[PDB]
Amino acid sequence: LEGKLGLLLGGLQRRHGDLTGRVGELWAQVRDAAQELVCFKALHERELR
Amino acid sequence: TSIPGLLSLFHDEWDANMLELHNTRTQLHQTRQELSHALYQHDAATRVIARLLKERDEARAALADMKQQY
Amino acid sequence: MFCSISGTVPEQGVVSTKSGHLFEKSLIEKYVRETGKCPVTGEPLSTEDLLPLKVNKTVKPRTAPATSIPGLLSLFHDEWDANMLELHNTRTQLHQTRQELSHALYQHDAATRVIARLLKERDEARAALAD
Amino acid sequence: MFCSISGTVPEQGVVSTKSGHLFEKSLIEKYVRETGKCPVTGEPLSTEDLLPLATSIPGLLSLFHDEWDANMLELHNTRTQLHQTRQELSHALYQHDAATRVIARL
Amino acid sequence: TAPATSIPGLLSLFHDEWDANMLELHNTRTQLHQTRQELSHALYQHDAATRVIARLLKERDE
Amino acid sequence: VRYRLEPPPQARRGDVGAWKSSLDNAAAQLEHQHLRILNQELLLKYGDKAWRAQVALDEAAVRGLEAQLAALRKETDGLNRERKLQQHAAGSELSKLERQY
Repeated sequence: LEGKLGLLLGGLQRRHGDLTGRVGELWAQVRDAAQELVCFKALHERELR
Repeated sequence: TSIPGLLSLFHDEWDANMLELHNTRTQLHQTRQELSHALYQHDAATRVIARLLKERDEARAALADMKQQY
Repeated sequence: MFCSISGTVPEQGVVSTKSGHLFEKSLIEKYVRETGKCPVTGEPLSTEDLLPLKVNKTVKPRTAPATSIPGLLSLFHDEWDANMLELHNTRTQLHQTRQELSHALYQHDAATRVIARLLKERDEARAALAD
Repeated sequence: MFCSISGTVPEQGVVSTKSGHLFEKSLIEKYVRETGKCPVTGEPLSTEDLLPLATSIPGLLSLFHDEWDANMLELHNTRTQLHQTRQELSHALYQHDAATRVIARL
Repeated sequence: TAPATSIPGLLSLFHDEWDANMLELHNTRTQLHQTRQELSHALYQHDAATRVIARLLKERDE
Repeated sequence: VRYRLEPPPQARRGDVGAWKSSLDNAAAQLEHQHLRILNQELLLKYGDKAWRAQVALDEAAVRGLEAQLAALRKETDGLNRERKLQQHAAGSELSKLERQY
């Protein structure tokens, strides 16, 4: 039964693990983009005044 | 107790481990904001002194032409 | 979808009304009484302000080996292993990142001193050329 | 978590403070401008009322607690069926006497 | 109160009473179907007694 | 080692309380595998669309996250562009002030 579990849905499980890896790795640049915003805002204010 | 207590205390200890982990993430966010200040600011300060030394050598060339004249 | 503090989909989903941040029920109750504030920012918050966002999460899909009392507890095991295996590494990453920040701050201070000095250099250079 | 109208998980969840139902911002926007009320509760619902907001241990322990309760309840009805199958059997062992002594009466 | 063996011993005790309850499942099920069997033969024995009594009275009057 | 589900060894064979321990482990693993096969049959009977839904939700989180990224990229880029424009509006006036110096 676990073998057929693999055969049938473990493809969907590969796909789900792939999607969670993709979402996590992309978050790892989403919040880095967040810090990009913080620094560019600081320098917006800096060059601004 | 046995299973409801085991799972309750497990829920609690995961809660506590995660409060510690968010302490980590929160201090880390403060620190990465501090970084986005600091490293960029030192780049900017290299830029500042570059501008100011070009200004220096420009005034030096000004006085140098000045005393070349006289 | 995840409680900001938690990071995985809440099973007792709750947003606070005052905030805009969706929270773990037990965890954020503990946290509101643990500092008195909104842990997303530090905003002052109270425990009832929590809003029970409940649309019946029951989607968490049994995986293939996880479908088992022996399996579920073995993955319970390596799960807690990994939860602390992340937290301690974040402790040391804080330490080295913090150290790096301190070094950067000292470098920045040095840069400010040099800019202050070089500015006196240039200002006196120009005032001299004015003669 | 799902959208309290569609049964599909919201891409951008909004939450009305009144009823706490999870809605899809475009979907709740539409149902409010058409109706001005809440689609599940029927109270008045406005456009600003909505705030824009398995392997892990909380869900994992929910699963543990689930299997614990389901097992103990199945064995609770099993406890009841056992006590049933021996109340009937105990009256049967009660009534296994007249076999003997009626067959002594015949 | 909980073991300071915290995840090692917490997990070992988790498993110990998890399987104690899973064992309480088996023995209870076991005596359950044991008694189901004894009841099936008891119902058969009732029916057999009825056959014997009918045969006996058939002999009795004839 | 207990999982391999073994009865009392040589120095444990004769004593029956050891066979009580064996009752514990053997019965426990028996119903282990029973409710195991129950859960597996329950999903392969039922679970398919549940996994359908949760993988759909993982893709939803995926795309929402990249949407957040594109947004943050956009707003930050706009701010950067504004900063560049401000820099241009100043450097020209500074340069001319210095040349007239």
